[PDB]
Amino acid sequence: TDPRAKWVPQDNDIQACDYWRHCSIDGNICDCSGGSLTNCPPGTKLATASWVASCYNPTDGQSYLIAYRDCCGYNVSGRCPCLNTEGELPVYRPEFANDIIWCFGAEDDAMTYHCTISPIVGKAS
Amino acid sequence: TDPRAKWVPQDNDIQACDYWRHCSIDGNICDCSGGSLTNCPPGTKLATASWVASCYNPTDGQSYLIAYRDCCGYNVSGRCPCLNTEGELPVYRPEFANDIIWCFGAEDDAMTYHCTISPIVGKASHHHHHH
Amino acid sequence: ADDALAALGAQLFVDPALSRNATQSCATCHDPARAFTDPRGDRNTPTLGYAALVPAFHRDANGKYKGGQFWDGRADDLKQQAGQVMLNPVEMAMPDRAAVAARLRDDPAYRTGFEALFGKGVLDDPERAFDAAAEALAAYQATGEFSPFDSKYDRVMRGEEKFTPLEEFGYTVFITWNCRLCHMQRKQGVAERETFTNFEYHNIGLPVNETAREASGLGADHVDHGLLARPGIEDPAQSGRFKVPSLRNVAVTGPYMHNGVFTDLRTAILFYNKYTSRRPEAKINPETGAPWGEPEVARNLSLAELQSGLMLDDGRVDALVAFLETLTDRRYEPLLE
Amino acid sequence: ADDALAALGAQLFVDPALSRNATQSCATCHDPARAFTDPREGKAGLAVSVGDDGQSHGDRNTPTLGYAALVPAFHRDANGKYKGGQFWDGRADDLKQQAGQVMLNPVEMAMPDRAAVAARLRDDPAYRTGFEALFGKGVLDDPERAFDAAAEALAAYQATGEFSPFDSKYDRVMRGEEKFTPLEEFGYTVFITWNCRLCHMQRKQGVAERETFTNFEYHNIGLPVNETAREASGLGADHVDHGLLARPGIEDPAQSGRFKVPSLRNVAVTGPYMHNGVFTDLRTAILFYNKYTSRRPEAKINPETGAPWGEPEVARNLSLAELQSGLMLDDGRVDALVAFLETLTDRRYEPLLEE
Amino acid sequence: QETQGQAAARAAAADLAAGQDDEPRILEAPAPDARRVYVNDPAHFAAVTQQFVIDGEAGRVIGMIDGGFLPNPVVADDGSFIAHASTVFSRIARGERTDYVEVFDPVTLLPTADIELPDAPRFLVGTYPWMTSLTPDGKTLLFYQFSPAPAVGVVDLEGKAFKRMLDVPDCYHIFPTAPDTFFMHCRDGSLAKVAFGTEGTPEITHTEVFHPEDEFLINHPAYSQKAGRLVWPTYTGKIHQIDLSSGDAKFLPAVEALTEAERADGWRPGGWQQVAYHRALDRIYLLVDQRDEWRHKTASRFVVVLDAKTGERLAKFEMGHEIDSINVSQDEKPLLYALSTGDKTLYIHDAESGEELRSVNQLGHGPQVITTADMG
Amino acid sequence: QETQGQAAARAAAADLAAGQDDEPRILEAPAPDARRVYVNDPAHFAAVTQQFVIDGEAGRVIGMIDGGFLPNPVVADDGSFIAHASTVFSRIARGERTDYVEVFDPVTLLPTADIELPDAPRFLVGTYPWMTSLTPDGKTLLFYQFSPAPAVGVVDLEGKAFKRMLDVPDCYHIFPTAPDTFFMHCRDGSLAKVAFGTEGTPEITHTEVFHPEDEFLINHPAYSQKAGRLVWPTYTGKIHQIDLSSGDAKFLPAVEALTEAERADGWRPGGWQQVAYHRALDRIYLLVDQRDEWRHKTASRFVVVLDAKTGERLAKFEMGHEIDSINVSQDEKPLLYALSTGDKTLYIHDAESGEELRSVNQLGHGPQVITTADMG
Ligand code: HEC
Ligand code: HEC
Ligand code: HEC
Ligand code: HEC
Ligand SMILES: [Ca+2]
Ligand SMILES: [Ca+2]
Ligand code: NA
Ligand code: NA
Ligand code: NA
Ligand code: NA
Repeated sequence: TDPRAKWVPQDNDIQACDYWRHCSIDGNICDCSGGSLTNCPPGTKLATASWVASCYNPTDGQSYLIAYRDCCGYNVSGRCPCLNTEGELPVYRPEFANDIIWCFGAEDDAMTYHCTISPIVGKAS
Repeated sequence: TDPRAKWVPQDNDIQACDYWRHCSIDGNICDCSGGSLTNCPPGTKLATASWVASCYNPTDGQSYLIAYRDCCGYNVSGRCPCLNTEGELPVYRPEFANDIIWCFGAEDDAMTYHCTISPIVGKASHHHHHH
Repeated sequence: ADDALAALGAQLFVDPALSRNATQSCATCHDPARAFTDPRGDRNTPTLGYAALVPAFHRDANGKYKGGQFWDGRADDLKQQAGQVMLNPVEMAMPDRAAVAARLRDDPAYRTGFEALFGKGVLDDPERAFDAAAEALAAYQATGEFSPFDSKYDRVMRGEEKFTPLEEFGYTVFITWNCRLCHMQRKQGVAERETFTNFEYHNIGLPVNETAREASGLGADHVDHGLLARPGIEDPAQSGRFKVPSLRNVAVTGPYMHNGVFTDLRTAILFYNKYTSRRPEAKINPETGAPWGEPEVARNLSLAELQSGLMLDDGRVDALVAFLETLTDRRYEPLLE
Repeated sequence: ADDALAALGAQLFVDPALSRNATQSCATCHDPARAFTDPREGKAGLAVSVGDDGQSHGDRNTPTLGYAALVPAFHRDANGKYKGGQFWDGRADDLKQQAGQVMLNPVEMAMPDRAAVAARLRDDPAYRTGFEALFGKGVLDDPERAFDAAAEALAAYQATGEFSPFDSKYDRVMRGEEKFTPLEEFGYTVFITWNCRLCHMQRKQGVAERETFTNFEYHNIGLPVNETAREASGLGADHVDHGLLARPGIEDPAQSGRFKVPSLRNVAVTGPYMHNGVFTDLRTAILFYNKYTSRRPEAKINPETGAPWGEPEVARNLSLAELQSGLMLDDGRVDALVAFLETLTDRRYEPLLEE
Repeated sequence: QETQGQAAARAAAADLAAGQDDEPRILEAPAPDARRVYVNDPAHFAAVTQQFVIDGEAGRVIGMIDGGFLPNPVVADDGSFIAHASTVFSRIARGERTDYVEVFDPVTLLPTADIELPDAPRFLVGTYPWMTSLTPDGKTLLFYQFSPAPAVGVVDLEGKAFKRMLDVPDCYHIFPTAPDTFFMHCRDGSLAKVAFGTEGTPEITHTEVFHPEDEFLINHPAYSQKAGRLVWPTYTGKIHQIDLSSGDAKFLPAVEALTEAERADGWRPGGWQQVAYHRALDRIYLLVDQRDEWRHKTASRFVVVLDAKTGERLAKFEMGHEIDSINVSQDEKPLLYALSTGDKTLYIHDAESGEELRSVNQLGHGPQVITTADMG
Repeated sequence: QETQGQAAARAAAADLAAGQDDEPRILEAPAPDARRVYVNDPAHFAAVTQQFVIDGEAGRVIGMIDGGFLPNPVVADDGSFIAHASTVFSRIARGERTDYVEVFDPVTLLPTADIELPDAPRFLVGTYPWMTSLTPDGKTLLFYQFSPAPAVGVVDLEGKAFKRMLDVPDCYHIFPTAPDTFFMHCRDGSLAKVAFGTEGTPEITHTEVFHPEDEFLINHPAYSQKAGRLVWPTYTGKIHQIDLSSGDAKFLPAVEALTEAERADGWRPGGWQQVAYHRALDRIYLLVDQRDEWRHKTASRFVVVLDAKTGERLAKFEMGHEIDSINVSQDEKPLLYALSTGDKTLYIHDAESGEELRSVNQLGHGPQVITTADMG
């Protein structure tokens, strides 16, 4: 609610902007347009590129690396928009930058942004 | 505000959806995207096609024919959206119907809807719709 | 002087003494019984009804010519037109102004009438006599009789009666389809004395009228360039353009267009479908069963207005005819079918 | 059983009696001083190894045995991807089957048959005692049982901690004992966000308990023939190494040219690289991947030769979806990845990094 | 009580705690069934638009389809495919226009056909379902053209090719009854039966005129192709029912959705898709409210339910929201779908009790059209 | 006091009573002047977007320009044209991609050039003004490419043709200083000066590293091409200033926009276009608020104004709305523009007093970028 307050993660609802894996999501949660937490919706193309954030999981007190991937080739879903920027750096440190449309590697050269998935790739360190 | 109440025209603000000449407008008022009450914005194309309504002017108590024209060739303006349907008939009476994109005759074959102007073209009314 | 000047013009108007060999008067080709057109040259004789409402010829601020008289606007106004038509070999054909003055001087009623309005000896001065006659003729055509605004349309707009459903549909078509871009006085607003023309000049791409052209003696190598023929107009964009006619009385003043090419009002309406319809039939003139014909002048066509994207189906053609018949002056309603 | 079996395997692993002319043990080609790989120069440099007969060269590069015990047994997953197994082409189901294959291969240890191996085991009193205590009296008189037991012992030895110690700087850093240098840390971040992670991480998502930087799948990354090794192996100019399709029982042409994704642990010390030893230098193996992403001319040139990388040996079935990532590694990110991969070196091999 | 987002959070936490791996991939939508519902967002005339595919039972978006300017959606009744006729331009809303039909697989949502329509022939209008229609066998899509005149285009979905334009009289909308026949509603008050060949002008036959010139038939009648039933309300909620099942039009007795007393008290239908029809129950649903006679496109807050055979009223539901469009699922125990353009939300009701069960929000900019398949 | 809508009603009514005629036509925008302001709406990554052209004095939309996916707007300082680099696809958001540059007449808004960029070379990113940039003479447009590697595309607007891609080091943003030279900011913390020709490896030189790896420079620095002044805030409101007007970078003293006490109490800049620079007053404006260190892209409610030469604070304005971006007009007594992405409203303030003067609402779906011309 207060947009400037420190972001407060939860592990109880993936469609909300404060779900702990969305700590550096920019765009829309794929689960709200027919994808899931870690899968793209039908008709879209899964990018191979990613950006990373270390996101704290209040369920287990561990910080995990979330390697976001975009689902691409469709106009933006318009459902569950979120923008968080925990640890997010400017564009010259692109591995942590989230205004970039990380659709590289998507099948069929898809490069429009539909939504983003939030899979874990490792423990932070 | 009651959307189902009889529409109450006014003659004091052309950007509002109850301005008297907008009695059968559907879309967006051109004056809010760089047009004026009876001119299209720069960059758009004025259609020659039109739809008509007999709109009562509360100021002078006369009913005027407003032959709406669309300004075409741009994505919808998004400013000052309005839909009124005074005397509006279904599509099989297209001279009175306002869901149709009346962009025919626009330069460069423009056919996308940007906004509508509300010029007067006569002082008359209709059998199906008179004050 | 107002009434008196017009009364002098009324006498001139029916007098064959204004024609080369005393064979015809203005009324010969502009019969008051037929809305001042010819009940019986390369261009069709237009009505005089409502001609007095046309502005003097001028170039407006956007570079469009408007107003004037004759199909090509070569006369600035009614007075200038009257002088031209008295001397034009294809109309009255008087050899010169002195000949006109001489005919006037021969008639004791004209001595009285012209001297009372223009001064003693006016008929001895050919320039003044001819100019006075033209002025009286113009004044006569500016009377209420020529522009009485008593058609059904007028009565309906005054709230005195109502259109029939078919006439109301035709009216609605007329004011929403391309006809109103040219056949209404104003762009928007309400005209005080509407005459169903914006007084502009447009090439609508009419074909030659073969038989009239044959009969004109102008030669088959003649091309009618419309407004470009006005002396002092040199702009090549005006070639082939003609003054938009008033549609008042149109139901009773056939045949139609500058060259009389269509006999029936319905044909004149259907011609506009050649620009919009994709049906094979839209290509055919129903009066001949053959293609309309290539434009006489294949440039400067008003394509922006004419290529409207919409075809008039037969029901809307019937509706426009019914609407156009409501523009007939009261005294001409007996002429309708 | 457990310790004792691995201990019997330890003895076998260094015993050249398991080669026909008794010139080589597993340790000859898999030298513990070199992360279990072959330091010997042959007719193709270090690309391929020389067998017991002193002449025969293999056509593939001898891989490390470190961490090979974490690989699953060969299987087809439900998506129709093959995974696991041993050898670059997965032709052994697991370590025990691999051990028997190499003992009998005439290009390597060249034992003529199982009876010959059992005969050598029978010549050694310590083997009589060690095998009999684990497998029963008379085991060494039954060539099938003797040979299977030996392979089992060798597999058990490779599954001990010595081979998979998890004591690299990477492991220390993940336990929070040390930190990466900024360059190593950048290398790590690149490795996990660029395409490397799609093949060289155990899991598709979540966290591995014992990561060995391979998903154990089979991919064709479009490598050329290493011509000096192919000449040394004598297989012929018309030979094609079909990778996984050469496994018996695999008949699917889509497997042609795919090889098992190698663990990158100890990669910095186990050059030359790839299944045929074709690149000497670690940086060159990393630069190879820019041939799928960079538009610069230099990206198609092998920096070791100054010539094009070469036509792939098998032009079909390339993993283009993964390889054609759209993004080229600049020299900074190549430096960073080298620094990071160097952190995967077991502690006991850190001194090899100097050279 | 547990929402889809909460259940998903729990499943993800359990997979993480269990060390379960899974491959990030493109999901398939669940197989099309009676309770799938499509919502089209014409986005108040925006140049690009969206369709939402929704599991009406769970109240979940299961996929989406992008479209161009005022596209017309169609859904095969048997579930085998969906399609739309759509329009794009080379520079967003300006430049060269391309109109085209896309057919989509209903589980992967991938286009399986993209069929260009020559000479930009679609009618661009606020979306009316029966301005583009499938034949009962699914092999043919018919779409309406207004300029230069009423016409109908024939698109062969089997051969994936535009075929030809059919000349018709001054008529509107397309109700297919056979592989080669459809009906349209004519300005003169008749329906036209249009029967078309490989070649030739079609054979066109008019019915008697069935309503007078001052009785106004809405732009959104309901039509059940499987029943041959055309349900056509007027501005006052009088309902024309035309039975097309024999192949020719039989006019059923007229029915009034509102009583005389209700009409004198100002009740009238109003909205966008004002009428739904359930084939198995032979039942009519109409969005109605108290309103001035020229507020016929405003939302309504009530639905009346009536027996199609007798006209008897069965129910009157207070919907609880400003509803613009309704439809129903065609299975037994149907759902009543109530879409609000203003709220951008589909409310999903029990059709028998009329109570709200669940809802799906954030359905684009101005969603207006609901389509279901009649799969039974 | 009387609104534009009211004044227009009063005028049309006067015209009607007087029988004044006028021709319906396409208007010209009024001549570009110092108080014209452009607002671009990236529309939260929608496939199509809009720019609004606003008379900042009247608070009136005077025109619009459509664009594709995340286009980069530019405005010539002298008022002679505007342009953008844009991207469209053959089926809304899928299919063949075309990137292109359009140049527009600033009064008719008609495109006077449309220049295809081969091989879809634009960097698709949330909109940063200095990712596409005009040279000072307005003859060349330079755009950034990220994939496969950082590179800069050179577009000849005079000849209306794409010229070439330049290879650059690992650097970002494009600040042109001459017809053939521009500066970038590199990952290593230096600026790179790139001097280029029609063919040939460009000459690239670096300044010293002017910031360490843990000081973060925002994606939206202000650059005055006419002053050669690059004003680059960090996440904490420390401001670097670099003078490029001699052709080589000279560094000016760094200043702090926030006091030590404010930073201890959690004040930090934040938003999108967080900084503006007025060239004639040599004044910097920065959007700030109390916020967590990682809420750097949230709106802010305050603007601090400081003397660029001394760092002295001149004002701190309470903007009274959630503001994401600011900019100023470059005339004498400037306007301070404050754009709210959430309200989709441009608020126009007196830059000296901070007073809100007027506002322009309904500016698309998520407007983010304000551009003005420096015509002085
Ligand atoms: C021999 C037949 C004939 C006679 C006699 C004749 N006219 Fe005409 N009238 C025409 C024709 C033909 C035109 C069109 C000629 C053209 O456009 O070049 C014309 C056009 C006019 C017009 C122009 C109207 C318009 O809308 O363009 C006026 C006014 C006019 N006549 C008045 C007169 C008067 C007054 C007289 C008597 C002095 C007269 N006419 C005698 C045949 C005649
Ligand atoms: C582009 C301007 C323009 C448009 C649009 C236009 N007209 Fe005309 N119309 C003219 C001109 C000019 C003439 C005279 C043409 C000529 O004779 O060369 C004319 C002649 C006529 C005539 C013959 C009048 C006579 O006295 O000979 C009729 C009838 C007519 N128009 C009806 C219509 C109707 C009905 C429509 C709408 C379908 C229409 N017009 C559209 C310009 C226009
Ligand atoms: C002459 C050199 C040589 C000797 C001796 C040798 N190896 Fe190997 N080793 C190889 C080569 C070459 C390969 C790769 C062959 C292939 O993939 O076809 C190999 C592969 C392996 C592999 C598969 C590892 C992987 O990642 O695929 C294992 C396990 C193995 N060796 C263990 C042994 C054991 C145990 C012995 C002693 C019984 C042994 N090796 C003796 C050269 C040798
Ligand atoms: C498509 C799956 C895939 C991707 C993506 C991939 N690799 Fe590999 N990698 C392999 C396979 C398979 C091999 C062995 C190839 C062969 O020898 O035939 C290999 C071999 C290597 C080797 C040689 C190891 C050895 O022991 O010889 C290095 C180093 C390596 N990869 C590093 C990387 C880096 C760094 C990246 C990211 C830039 C990367 N790889 C991307 C599959 C992949
Ligand atoms: Ca005539
Ligand atoms: Ca090796
Ligand atoms: Na003739
Ligand atoms: Na001339
Ligand atoms: Na070699
Ligand atoms: Na095989």
